[PDB]
Amino acid sequence: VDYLLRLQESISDFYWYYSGKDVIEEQGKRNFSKAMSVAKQVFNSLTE
Amino acid sequence: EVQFLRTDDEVVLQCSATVLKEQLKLCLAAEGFGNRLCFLEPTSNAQNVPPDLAICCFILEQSLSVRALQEMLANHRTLLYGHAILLRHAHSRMYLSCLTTSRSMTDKLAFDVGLQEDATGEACWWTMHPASKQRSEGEKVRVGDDLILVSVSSERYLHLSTASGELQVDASFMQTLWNMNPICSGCEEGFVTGGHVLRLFHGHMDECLTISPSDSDDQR
Amino acid sequence: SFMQTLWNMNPICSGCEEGFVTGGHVLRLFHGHMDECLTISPSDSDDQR
Amino acid sequence: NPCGGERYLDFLRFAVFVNGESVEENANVVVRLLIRKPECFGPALRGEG
Amino acid sequence: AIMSFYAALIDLLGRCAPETHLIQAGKGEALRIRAILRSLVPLDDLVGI
Amino acid sequence: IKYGESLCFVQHVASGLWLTYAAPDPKALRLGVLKKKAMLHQEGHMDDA
Repeated sequence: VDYLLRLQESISDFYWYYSGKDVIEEQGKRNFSKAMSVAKQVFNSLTE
Repeated sequence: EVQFLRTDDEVVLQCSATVLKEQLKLCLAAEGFGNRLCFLEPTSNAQNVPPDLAICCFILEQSLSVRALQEMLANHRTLLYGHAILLRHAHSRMYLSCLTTSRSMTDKLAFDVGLQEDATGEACWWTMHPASKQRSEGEKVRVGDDLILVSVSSERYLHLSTASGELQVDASFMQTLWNMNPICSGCEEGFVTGGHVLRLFHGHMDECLTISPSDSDDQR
Repeated sequence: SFMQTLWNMNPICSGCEEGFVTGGHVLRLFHGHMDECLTISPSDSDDQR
Repeated sequence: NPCGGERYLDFLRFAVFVNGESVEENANVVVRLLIRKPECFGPALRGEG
Repeated sequence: AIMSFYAALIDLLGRCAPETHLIQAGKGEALRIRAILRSLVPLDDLVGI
Repeated sequence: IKYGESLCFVQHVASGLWLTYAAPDPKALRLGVLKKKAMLHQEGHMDDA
């Protein structure tokens, strides 16, 4: 749960970084995708 | 459950100093109109001399994360350590800010702490940080917790300075532990709460308790 | 010896619920969860331990 | 220890400035660390004394 | 040694100072860093040295 | 009371004082000392558990 909280805070920071921008570029999309894959795995672990 | 601080609540910023081998509690205060500079109102002798608490009350107007604040500047939440808060003076409706002036003689790297009319810029934003390892960044700020306040614009701590003869409050690079004691959180509609200004009417007879008019023979 | 004496077998402990502290136990007193324990000074210190 | 302080300040200068321009990413971090440890400024730039 | 330490410190802070193009673009972080450096080092002291 | 989980404040029965840590004396952190003398105080601190 603590790791999930750290990850959520990092993802919120990323969203705030990109909120003003109109389109998220390729590298930002790639980093979002990596973080989301990790978060998916963490959610699956908690569910299990 | 352990009480948490939330935005729109009312708090007093409280510190403690050892004077003549005695712990003395003080609250951050400021008049606002006529004097923007903050000072310290003692509250340890409340049994014998009531403190002037009307001007020590602040409202937690907002609490964002650092990046959210950056975006906002570029363009009832629960407070968390590492967030930046905005504190509005209840009486004057000004905001606690780190001023760009300095009247201190002891510290050459300190700034004055006072009230600012508007909430524009980063001078009025302060970041909360845990005082001990018992709490960490991202944890909820809990009533009665000692926390450290850092200016967003100057990267300076909210500091209690005893270097001179008297106790004063400034923004320096030395840290001080403050308590955000809650005054009020939320009042049921139509009910009286302490610290309120009101009139005391004789029953419903359109007669109020008062003192004599200014320039009277009874000395008011 | 061949003379008799009366003894009492006073119980100290019978059975402890798992994970609970009981008297007469040796333990460490940690400051919250900060990896800091209550202790005395090291052997051969000036404060006489 | 001014002599050692000078060596450490010198390593930091190379990190902060590259090719005649300041590396903002390192410069901001260095400034924040230095202000968080005011003793790094020497006894002269102390606030009180 | 003392003079060299303070010279190195002032050099490091000057090199940490932001660039003019960032200042012209009015970046909040650049302005804040420059304000912090200006607060650390007075102008009269620089002129005196 | 449970091991690890329960957080307990220590109180001197006769006097009612609370087991806490003395205000960290200066120059000791400067040397590098990271041990805090424990004291019995009338109020203590919130992290005394």
